[PDB]
Amino acid sequence: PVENEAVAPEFTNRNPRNLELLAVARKERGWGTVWPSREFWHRLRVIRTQHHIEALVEHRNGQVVVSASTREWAIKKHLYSTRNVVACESVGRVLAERCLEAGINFMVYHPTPWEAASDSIKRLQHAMTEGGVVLREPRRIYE
Amino acid sequence: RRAAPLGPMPNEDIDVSDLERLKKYRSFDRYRRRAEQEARKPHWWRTYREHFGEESGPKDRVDIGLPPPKVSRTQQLLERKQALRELRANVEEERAARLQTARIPLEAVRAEWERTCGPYHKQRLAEYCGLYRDLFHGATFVPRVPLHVAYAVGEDDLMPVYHGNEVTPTEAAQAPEVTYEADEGSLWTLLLTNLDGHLLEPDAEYVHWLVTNIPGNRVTEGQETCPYLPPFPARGSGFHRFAFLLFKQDKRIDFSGDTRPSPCYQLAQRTFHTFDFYKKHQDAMTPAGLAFFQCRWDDSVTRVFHQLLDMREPVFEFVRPPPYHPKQKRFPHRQPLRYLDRYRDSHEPTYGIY
Amino acid sequence: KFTRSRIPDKVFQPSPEDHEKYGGDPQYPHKLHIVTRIKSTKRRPYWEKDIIKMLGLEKAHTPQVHKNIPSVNAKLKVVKHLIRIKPLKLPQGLPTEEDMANTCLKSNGELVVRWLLN
Amino acid sequence: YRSKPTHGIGRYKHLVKAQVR
Amino acid sequence: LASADWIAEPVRLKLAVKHKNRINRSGELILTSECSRYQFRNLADCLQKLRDMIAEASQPAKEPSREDAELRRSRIENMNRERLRKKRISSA
Amino acid sequence: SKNLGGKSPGKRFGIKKMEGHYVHAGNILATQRHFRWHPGAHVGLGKNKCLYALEEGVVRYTKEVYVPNPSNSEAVDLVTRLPQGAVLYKTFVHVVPAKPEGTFKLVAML
Amino acid sequence: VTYFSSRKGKRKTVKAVIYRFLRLHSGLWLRRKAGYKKKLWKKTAARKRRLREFVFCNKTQSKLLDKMTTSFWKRRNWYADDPYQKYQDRTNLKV
Amino acid sequence: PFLTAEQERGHAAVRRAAAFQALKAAQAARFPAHRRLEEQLGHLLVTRKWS
RNA sequence: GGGGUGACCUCGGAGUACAAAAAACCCUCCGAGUGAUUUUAAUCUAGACAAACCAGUCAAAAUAACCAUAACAUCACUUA
RNA sequence: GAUAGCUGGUUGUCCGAGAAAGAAUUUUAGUUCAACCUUAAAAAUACCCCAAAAACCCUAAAUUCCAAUGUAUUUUUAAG
Ligand SMILES: Nc1nc2c(ncn2[C@@H]2O[C@H](COP(=O)(O)O)[C@@H](O)[C@H]2O)c(=O)[nH]1
Ligand SMILES: [Mg+2]
Ligand SMILES: [Mg+2]
Ligand SMILES: [Mg+2]
Ligand SMILES: [Mg+2]
Ligand SMILES: [Mg+2]
Ligand SMILES: [Mg+2]
Ligand SMILES: [Mg+2]
Ligand SMILES: [Mg+2]
Ligand SMILES: [Mg+2]
Ligand SMILES: [Mg+2]
Ligand SMILES: [Mg+2]
Ligand SMILES: [Mg+2]
Repeated sequence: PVENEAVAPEFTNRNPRNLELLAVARKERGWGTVWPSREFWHRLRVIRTQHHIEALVEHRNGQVVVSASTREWAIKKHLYSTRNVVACESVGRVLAERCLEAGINFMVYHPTPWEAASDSIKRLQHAMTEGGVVLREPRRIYE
Repeated sequence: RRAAPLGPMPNEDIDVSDLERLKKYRSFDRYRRRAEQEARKPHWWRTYREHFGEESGPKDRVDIGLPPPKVSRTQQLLERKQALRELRANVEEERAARLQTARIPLEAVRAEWERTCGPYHKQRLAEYCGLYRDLFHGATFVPRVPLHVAYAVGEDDLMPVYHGNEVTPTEAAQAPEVTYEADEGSLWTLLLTNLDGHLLEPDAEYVHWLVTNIPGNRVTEGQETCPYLPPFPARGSGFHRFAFLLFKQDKRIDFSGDTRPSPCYQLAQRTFHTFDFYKKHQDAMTPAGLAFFQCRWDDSVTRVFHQLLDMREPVFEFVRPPPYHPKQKRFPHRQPLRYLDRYRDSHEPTYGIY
Repeated sequence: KFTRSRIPDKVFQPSPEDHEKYGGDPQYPHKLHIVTRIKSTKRRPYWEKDIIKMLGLEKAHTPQVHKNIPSVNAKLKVVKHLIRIKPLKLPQGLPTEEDMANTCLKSNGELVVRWLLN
Repeated sequence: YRSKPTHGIGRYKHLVKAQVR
Repeated sequence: LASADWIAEPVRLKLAVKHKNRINRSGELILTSECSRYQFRNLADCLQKLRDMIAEASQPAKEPSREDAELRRSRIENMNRERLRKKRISSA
Repeated sequence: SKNLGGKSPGKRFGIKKMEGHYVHAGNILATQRHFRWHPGAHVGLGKNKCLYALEEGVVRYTKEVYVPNPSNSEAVDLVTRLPQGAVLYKTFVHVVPAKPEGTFKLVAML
Repeated sequence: VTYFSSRKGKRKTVKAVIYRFLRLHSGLWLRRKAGYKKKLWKKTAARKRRLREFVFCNKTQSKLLDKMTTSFWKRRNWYADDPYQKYQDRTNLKV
Repeated sequence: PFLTAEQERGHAAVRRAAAFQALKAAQAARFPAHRRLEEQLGHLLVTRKWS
C-alpha cells in the first residue's frame, strides 16, 4: 500500500512533559503525616533569608524548573532592598514571566499558617496570579 | 542481636550531656531548612531517591559547546558594587520602597537575564523536558548564544517560541523567523526536529526544516537542505516536542547523503537521527542555540495529513490497563452479591441450550 | 526457648595448620564433597530432618556426591554434626562414557575409573 | 529493627528533657 | 455526507462542522457501535446516534452549552499564551 | 480475686507486607496502634492508623527525615526544643509503581 | 431433619433455611448480614452499608444447607422479571 | 568452597526447570488405562471344554 | 488444684509474651457498661487485615451541597 | 426394642497411608467448626532461604519476607 500509511499502533511518547500537561500523570499522593504534602507536579518554594529572596519551582523529583533570585544581577541592579515587599513582588512578577515563557501554567504553593498572613507573600501570590500563572493544579483524571 | 553501624550516625555528633548550654533553633522554618538540606546528602541507608529514581545520582555529562565568555571578575564586581552604591544613594528609591509603590523594568530584566544567566536556565529546562537525553543520550550543551523564533499569525500578530512554550500548528503552519546576534564571518545551521510523532520507529525523530550554511544572521541567504514542513502530531497522543537546534561551524560543510528533495513529503525520507548527524559533523558543528516548544493536535493537522502528506489521519487514545481481580474462587466467603459481576464477560443473559 | 543455632563465621576460618593436619590443599579447594550420614534423624528437629531428606541422605552409611558451593555448604553447616564429609579425589580423572560401568569408589575418598581389569 | 545496623535512628528522647545550692 | 440528499443544506453544513472529527477524508461519515453483542442492537444504537445528530443539527435553538471542568485548563492556557501573543511586531 | 479483665485477644497489630512483595491498589501494607511506621509515596493513611497502598508495584521501607505539620502544636514544640543539630528520622513505607500509567493504541485511521 | 417421613416416607426439609436463604443454581447460597436492623443509630455509616449488603457462604455451610434442603429447592428457576436470573450461572471459573 | 555466591548465580537452572517440567508431565499423564477387547473376551475361556 | 463457702463469668491497656503474629492460669496492676461540644460526619464500589462460623476493620476512583484547597466528627491513656 | 453425653461387648487374611487439642457451648465425661490426616482429580510452584528490610528510653536466644542453590513438594477441587 502507501509507504507512509504504516502506523505501528503501539506508539510511545518519550516526552516526560506529555502526561504532566495532559493531567493524566501519576500524582504523588501519600504521606499526609509530614509537611508539606508532596502530591503535585510542580512546587513553588519561597526562601526568604536576611539578605536575598528566592522563588523556585521544583519538580517532585527535586530538580528546579524555573527560579528567580534576588542574587541575580538583572534584579540586583534594578531593585533596592532585596528583602522588602517590593522585592518580593518584583521576584513574583519575574517568576510569573519566566513561567509563562517556559510553558508551565499550574503549580502548588503550601505556605505556613504564619507566612500565609505576611504582607510580602500575599502580594507575591497576587502578582503571580495576575501574571497569568494560576495556582491549584488540576485534579488528576482517574486519580 | 546487635550489629555495627555502617558509617556515621546522623545525630551522634551532638552531645547528650548539658543540653541547656547547647544552642537550639526555635523556628519551624529553620528546622525545615535544616531537614531539607540534610535530606539531600548521600546517606548510606536505603533512601527515597534511590528507590524512586534519583537518575543514577551523579552523571558524567559530556559538555559539547562554546567556552564561557572570559570576563574580569575584579572589574565586574567593582562595577556591580558601584552600581549598587549609586542605586542606594537615591532617596526617591527609598521613599518608593517605604510606600510600597515601585515598579521594575521587566524588559531590561529579561534582556539582562538572557545575556548573563539565560543559558544555564535554558539548559536545565531542556534537561527537565528531556532534550539532550533524546538528541545525544550522553551529553548536554549550554546555549551560549540566544535564539528568538517567531511565527506570524497575520499582519500584526507575532507569536514567540520560548523554551517549552505551547504553539499550535495553526500558528506553526508557516515558516518561522529566527533572530540571533552574530558577526558576518561565521556560518550557522538551523535544524527543526520533531522528537515525538514518528509512527514506526520510536527511537527516531522527524525533520521539519533543515537549512545549512547561514551567513551570519541572514537565515534566508543560506541554502535550505529541507523545506519547512508544518507540524503534524497525532490526535490521540498529543503534546509533542519540536526543537530548534542552532550549530556554529567553521568550514563550508557540503553533504549529499543528507540532502532532501524539494517536495520531501515522504516520512521514510524524513527520518533523522541527531546523534548520527552530530557524529558525522562533529569536527565543524558545535551546538550553541536551542529553542524547544510543545505542540498538540488541532484542526489544522488534518489538512497537513490529507493534502500535503497524502495520508489518513490516525487517531490514538490513552487507554488504561484493566483493573486487577483475584482468581475467582468456588465459594466466595463474605463477598457481596456483585462478586459475580467482576468476572462477567458481557452483560447479556447467555442461554446455552434453551 | 530451644531454636536454631546461628553458627558464627569465625569457626569456619581454617587455620594454617589445619591444612597439613587434614591433608588438604591450601591453595586450590576441593571440588566435590562425599557426604555420608552417620547418626540418626530421631531426636532431631524437624528442620534438620528436612535438610537431611533434601540432601539425599536417607539411607545411612551410603556415600553421596554434592557440590562445593556456599548454597549446599549452608545446609552442610546446619547438619554438620550428623554426617562425615570427605573430598572426592580423582587419581584417574573424570570417567568417560566408556568406563562408566567399571568405576569404583574406594573408602579413602578416591574414585578409580578402571576397576577389576579382567 | 533491633538486629539492623540502622537501629535507633528515630531515637530523640535523649535530645530533649521534658518530664540551687 | 456531501451526497446525503435526505437532509437540508444547513443541516449538512452543521453536521460537517460539528462531527468533522469522525469524518474520513473521502467525505464518508462513519458511525460505529460495539456496546451490545447483537448486531441488531448495534444498528439500533447507530441509528439513534444519527437521529440525535440530525436533531441537534436541525434545532436552531441550540445554545451550544459546553462543560467547564474539562475546559478551564484550555481557557487558562489560551489566555496565558495570548499574554505572549500580544507582542505586536511587523513580519513577513 | 482482685485482678479482673486481664484477658483480651490479640489485635494482630503488625506489618502485613514485607519489602519486595508485589501488592495491588488497596492492600493494607501494615497495621499499627501507635505511629510506628509512617506512610510515604502512594501510601494512604486510614482513620485507624492503617497503611494501604494506592498504586500497584513493589513495597519498600526507608529511613527518612521527619518534618511535622505546623498545626500539630506538640510536634512544633518538640521541634523548637530540639538542639541545633537534631533532625527527626522515621521509617516510611513506600510503593514503587511498576505498571506504567497508560498506553496509546490506534483507534481508527481516519 | 427428618430423613424418612412417616406419611410418604420421603425426606423433609427445614423451613428456616428456605425463609432466610436463597439457593442459586450455581451452588452458592445467598443470605443477609446478621444484625442489619438492630440499633442503627449506634453504628457507623460503613457498618450500616456492610450490614445492608448481601453476602455468600462457604463450602461447609453450603453443604449443610444442601443437606437440610430437599431436591425441590435445587431445581432451575426461570421467574418473570427475576433480578437474580443474571446471577443464576457462573462465568470464568478456572478451577 | 569452590565457587562463590556471586559466581554460583543461576549456574544450574535449566536442569531444575527440566526436572520440574518432567514432574509436571508425569503428574499430568495420570488417567485410567485403556480397556481392550481382550480383557472382556478372555473371561469366556473359563468354560473351554474338550469336545 | 474434690466438692461446699468465698471470687469470677462481657470488652479494652501494660507485664507475663525482651525483636512478624498469636499464646493460658482463681497470675500482678489499670479501667468500660459513657459524658461534653459542634464541623450532624451520605450513596455506590476497586482492592486488602483479621477470623472456625457469626461477627469486626479499612478503603482508591464515581456521585449532590459546602472552600470552588476539608469533611477521618473532636476531646476524656481513645483503646473498651 | 422407653430413655440414656454413662459402663461393657462388637466375630477372616494381607497391604498402603495414618492424627495428641485453636474457637463456641447449663461446656470442659460431649458435641459443631478450624488446623492436621485419608480417598480420587486438577494445576504450579513448594520447603533451606545470603543480601536488603520490620520503633520509638537499655534490651539475649532467635524470629517474619525473600534470591540462588539441594530436593519434590505445595495449593485448590469432590467426598469425608
Ligand atoms: N489425640 C491423639 N491420640 C492418639 C494419637 N495417637 C495415638 N493416640 C492414642 O494414644 C493411645 C495409644 O498410645 P501409644 O500406643 O500411641 O503410646 C490410644 O488411646 C490412642 O487413641 C494421636 O495422634 N492423637
Ligand atoms: Mg488470653
Ligand atoms: Mg493482654
Ligand atoms: Mg488438691
Ligand atoms: Mg457463691
Ligand atoms: Mg491472614
Ligand atoms: Mg474519593
Ligand atoms: Mg438402648
Ligand atoms: Mg457432658
Ligand atoms: Mg503401614
Ligand atoms: Mg472436620
Ligand atoms: Mg536474611
Ligand atoms: Mg521463595
